[PDB]
Amino acid sequence: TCPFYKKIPGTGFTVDAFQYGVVEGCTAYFLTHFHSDHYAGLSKHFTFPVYCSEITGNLLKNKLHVQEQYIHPLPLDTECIVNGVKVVLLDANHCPGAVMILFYLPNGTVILHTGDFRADPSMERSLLADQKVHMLYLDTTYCSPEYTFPSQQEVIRFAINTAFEAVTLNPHALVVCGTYSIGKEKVFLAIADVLGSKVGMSQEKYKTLQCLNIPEINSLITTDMCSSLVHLLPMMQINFKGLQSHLKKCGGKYNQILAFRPTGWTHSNKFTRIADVIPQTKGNISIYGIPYSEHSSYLEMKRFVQWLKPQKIIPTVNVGTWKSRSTMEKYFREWKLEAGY
Ligand code: NI
Repeated sequence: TCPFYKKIPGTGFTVDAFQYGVVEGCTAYFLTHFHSDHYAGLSKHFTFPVYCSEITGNLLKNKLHVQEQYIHPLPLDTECIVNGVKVVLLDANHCPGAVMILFYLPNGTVILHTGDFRADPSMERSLLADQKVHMLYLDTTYCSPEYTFPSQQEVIRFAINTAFEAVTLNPHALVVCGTYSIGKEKVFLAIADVLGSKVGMSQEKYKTLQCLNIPEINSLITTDMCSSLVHLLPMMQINFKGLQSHLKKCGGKYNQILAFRPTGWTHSNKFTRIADVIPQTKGNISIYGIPYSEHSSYLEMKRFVQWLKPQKIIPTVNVGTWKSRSTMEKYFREWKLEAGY
């Protein structure tokens, strides 16, 4: 049965609610982004209207085989009417195709559902600037001050400089980058660009990437592994055993591997600056964990909410324990007292 925080009151609408069977009273199912925790339950047999971005729609059709007659893609930054209610989709600064959704309810209530997001000051100049929000359904993934990490731009700078140094010292080193979902494509794209290489990957992953509307993508990726010195592998293979095994398969073209695991936050963020990060090494294999986040840091989240000044906040993440729920509610009250709304 569908939890309350996935239902939009005053509407026929749910958000990211595909794993509950037919939801009583739902006339339109919204999907914020193509990550499995949110799409869980969709397939070619789904026969209700799904509302989403163009990019999400391309993934639904090609990877999950959802039939075309039920996919309803909407443009970003454009007022749309859905079953008699005005909606707007806004870029979430998450993975490709990820949206926040603004619902303008018949009674005058305005609701913002952030999906998954990485808050940014550029959001303060979207269509949000114009009007008041009564209810905010908030991605609270890192809602505690211990959660700090660098900008995406500092993390990419580190990765480009690390990769370019290693391969310039040893032309026979291979770079490997781990993946398990869409998102974080800048990591492997920026490294391949500095090295003058295409990124090499499986057919299944190439297919995924071709649904993302990335400009000049045919210029940046390939399935011909032999021609590439940046390879993508499943995240579970990014360990000394799985990397050794991979180096076997490269037919003595390479004698060293430098590998990257983009994670979210890890506790080494509490102690170590990005500049100072070092790898784990075994023989001719080194692995760097890099804190490339597609969710808000604590301070980013706080700034966004104190700018928005919502009347009520409903968390969508960390809601399963009373200790988490208490922690979040205490921070929301602090932010409101400090900013005076
Ligand atoms: Ni996500």
